[PDB]
Amino acid sequence: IGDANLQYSKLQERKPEILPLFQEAEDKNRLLRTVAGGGLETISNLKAKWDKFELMMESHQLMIKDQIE
Amino acid sequence: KNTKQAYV
Amino acid sequence: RKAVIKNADMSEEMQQDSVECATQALEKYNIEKDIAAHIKKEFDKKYNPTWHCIVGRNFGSYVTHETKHFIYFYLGQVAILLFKSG
Amino acid sequence: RKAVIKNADMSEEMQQDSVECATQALEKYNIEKDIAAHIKKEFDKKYNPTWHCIVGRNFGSYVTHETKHFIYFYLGQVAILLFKSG
Amino acid sequence: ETLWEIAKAEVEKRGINAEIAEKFVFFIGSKNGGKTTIILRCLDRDEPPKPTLALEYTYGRRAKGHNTPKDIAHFWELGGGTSLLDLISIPITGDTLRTFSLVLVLDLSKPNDLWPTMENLLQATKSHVDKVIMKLGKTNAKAVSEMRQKIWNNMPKDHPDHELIDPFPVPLVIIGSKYDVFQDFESEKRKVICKTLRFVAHYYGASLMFTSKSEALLLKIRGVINQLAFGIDKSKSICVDQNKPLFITAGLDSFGQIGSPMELWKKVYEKLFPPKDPARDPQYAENEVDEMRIQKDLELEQYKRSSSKS
Repeated sequence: IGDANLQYSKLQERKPEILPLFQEAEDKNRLLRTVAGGGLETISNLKAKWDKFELMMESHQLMIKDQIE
Repeated sequence: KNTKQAYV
Repeated sequence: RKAVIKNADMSEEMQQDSVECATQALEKYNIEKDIAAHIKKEFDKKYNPTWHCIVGRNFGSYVTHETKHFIYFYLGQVAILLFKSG
Repeated sequence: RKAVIKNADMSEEMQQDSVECATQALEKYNIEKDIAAHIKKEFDKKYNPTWHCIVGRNFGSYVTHETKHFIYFYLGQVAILLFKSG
Repeated sequence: ETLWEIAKAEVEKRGINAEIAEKFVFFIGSKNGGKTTIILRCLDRDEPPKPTLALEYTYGRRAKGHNTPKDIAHFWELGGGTSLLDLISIPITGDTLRTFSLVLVLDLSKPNDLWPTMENLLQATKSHVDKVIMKLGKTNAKAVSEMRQKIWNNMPKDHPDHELIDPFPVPLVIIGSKYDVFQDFESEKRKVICKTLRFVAHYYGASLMFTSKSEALLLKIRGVINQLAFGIDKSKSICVDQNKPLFITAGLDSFGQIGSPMELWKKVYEKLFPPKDPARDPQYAENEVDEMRIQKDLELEQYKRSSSKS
């Protein structure tokens, strides 16, 4: 896997553009919550999953930058 | 160890 | 009072014990620190240390827990956070 | 957000960091979940894991901490519990 | 031409088993037996229980997780020996027997007064469901054969099917109520009561469960008979030995084990407990009673003349 360091850098460069989707979803959520009567079960579940994935993803990258070498 | 982060 | 579970990463048996233990603690004690202490001690005995418990009407927490040892639930208006760590 | 330390088993340098860190968290974040998260993360980075933080206006707790890594203090009317365990 | 035949064929072919055709359940019990509390909690409601029942209707809704199909369950209940056939016969029709099941709840408060109560209620309901299978003149009785052959071969899973000790062609699950009082009976009575509950379970082929907080089987098994609303059978072990909790998986409750027919019934029956003015005439009024008499008759006679076929 002596090529995978390239994918590592790409992910670091990509996430600054993808990650704001979470806040954008919340900013719009402000309205959906009211008009949908709180019927946001799908949004809540996805947010919880993201929390997990985001924390794990950062953890891996913090290790990889040193272990990959 | 297999631990997880969470909040309430 | 009425038990409402919001979050759990925990076996069904431990979840039920969490509610039962908190229910007894809430019936027996008035002071939050003593309610929490009752709940924690019961888990350390049956499911081994190290458990932690916070009981209250107004708080947020950010904690790290052992897999399969986390629950967050209410008894009426009182929130209980019960988990293992260490 | 005046700081008053009630109890600690912690070095003076970590005590000061806890107050300043919690103070920054409280200035920046409105919701306890986010305040606690800020505080916890800063300690994991600087003082190694595993830290836990509880922030709130109404709670009791019974917890187990590592020696020399415990503080309990207020910022105004909000209590912050900050300790290492695991 | 063929366009409508195809359109018809598909809407007819499909549509029986969004969600599949829902079932409904009737709750046999006594008056103020605590059954309402259990039902309202099972439906995840916060409503205070009503003591009385006059063919009450309620429903609930569940989801699945990939979507909300709106899984609706209908419920009927009646307690005590009140207007039994007049009300029980109304929501139960042979055409929908396939989707109809029974649950029996036992108030542990007065086992003595309960046994003649539940017996009469069970007889009334059993008789009705037994008849409707062909009372309607259901010439296409294949469904009738399927219903009886399935039900009467589900309990004797391993035990030889020697006889149908009491032909009961509808599912049943039996649960108690307010067991908090059960511990306060004499030990001898608790044993005979337990035998009685287990006995009835055998005749009807109905599983038995305790009532508590950690005992999640109560909600589940109700869901099971209620069209798997809260899971599947989840067969557990019988508790004939402990006799502290009560639980029976239908099919393992052989008389030789739970009692250890008539003879076993006689034993527990006799041992536990054998001793099992609107007229307003002395009153006078002239204008009040005359006008009420006249109005009473005129309205009732008009309603009779309406000649409703109901």
